[PDB]
Amino acid sequence: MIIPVRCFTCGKIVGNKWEAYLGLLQAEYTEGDALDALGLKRYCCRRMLLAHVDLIEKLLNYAPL
Amino acid sequence: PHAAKDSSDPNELYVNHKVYTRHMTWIPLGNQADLFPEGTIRPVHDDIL
Amino acid sequence: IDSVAVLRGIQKVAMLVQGNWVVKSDILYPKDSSSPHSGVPAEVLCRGRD
Ligand SMILES: [Zn+2]
Repeated sequence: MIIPVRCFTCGKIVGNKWEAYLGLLQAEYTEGDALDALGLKRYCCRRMLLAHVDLIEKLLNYAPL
Repeated sequence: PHAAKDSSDPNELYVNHKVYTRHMTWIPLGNQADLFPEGTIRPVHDDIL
Repeated sequence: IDSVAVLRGIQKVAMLVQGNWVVKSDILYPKDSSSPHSGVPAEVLCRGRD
């Protein structure tokens, strides 16, 4: 649904690096170089950000509003 | 109240649509306001969605 | 088929970009259509594609 704040394995703060990651996707950066520039050395945070699906906007499209 | 006709991006259409942790306001209790200076008690990253 | 007829036909539904032909925006998005992802009117989509 939404990006988790904490990483499951280590616990590094990763929720604040989601939208900026999207910006790196709006830019010309690929996945690997963007994850490297974000400061994710260990592969657990890379899996957390890469394998995450942004379903919050799809649900808000069905929100009452 | 002021936006473009299309405004496809949610940033222009809506305001405060993403509740970041910066909106958190520390409410002092008792004498915590005097002991802790302003700006010390706050979220760490200030950008967590 | 003669080349002049094909040229006249493509001039009404396409535009010239770098020597190639790209279909017009209104052809892909009719006046009653909308964006399948955002739901904005087709006029904005045509302006953006132009
Ligand atoms: Zn991690």
